[PDB]
Amino acid sequence: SHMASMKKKGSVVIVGRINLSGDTAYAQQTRGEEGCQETSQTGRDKNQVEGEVQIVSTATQTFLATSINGVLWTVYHGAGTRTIASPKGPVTQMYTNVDKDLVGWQAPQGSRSLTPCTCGSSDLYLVTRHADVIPVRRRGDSRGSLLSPRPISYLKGSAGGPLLCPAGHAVGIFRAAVSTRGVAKAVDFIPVESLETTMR
Ligand SMILES: [Zn+2]
Repeated sequence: SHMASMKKKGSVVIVGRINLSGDTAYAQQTRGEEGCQETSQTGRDKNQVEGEVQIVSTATQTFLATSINGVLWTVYHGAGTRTIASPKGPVTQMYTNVDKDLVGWQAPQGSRSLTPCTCGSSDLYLVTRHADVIPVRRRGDSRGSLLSPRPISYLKGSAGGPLLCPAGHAVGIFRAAVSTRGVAKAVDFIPVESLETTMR
């Protein structure tokens, strides 16, 4: 029948991480293609999570997700209303705000959260899905300009990753880049204060 053939969106699946806990930033893959697809449909992810920044996938996109204050956050435009796969099965979103382009799930067992920035610094660092650390000058609440031009393609799939202050604390969640002729000049991000307001 038409109803009995209706498919369900899978879960978001954690497929790697950006390791920032050492002296070197680098990407790690923890699941390959077949395993990602299976885990998406069951919603059951056996892998132990570690770290603050996850690399996540849906069937159509790969992007990032960042743990701050006990919630793993990402962009709505990547995750939609999807559950995330976990050891206990699919986990429903704790927070969803399309107007902020923000979703959040309870942070997975084994993950750690970044500490929100208290130092007020306007010199930020964007962490990409390829573990590139890109200096960004903050221009106000939710914006920053790149210190050096990069092609907009270098930032593809980094939505949901962190903007960190010089100390490595969280200032915000990367959402979108502004470009001209394919060259990224500025970023838009969801500030940590806005996450906290969502939580309150
Ligand atoms: Zn700071």
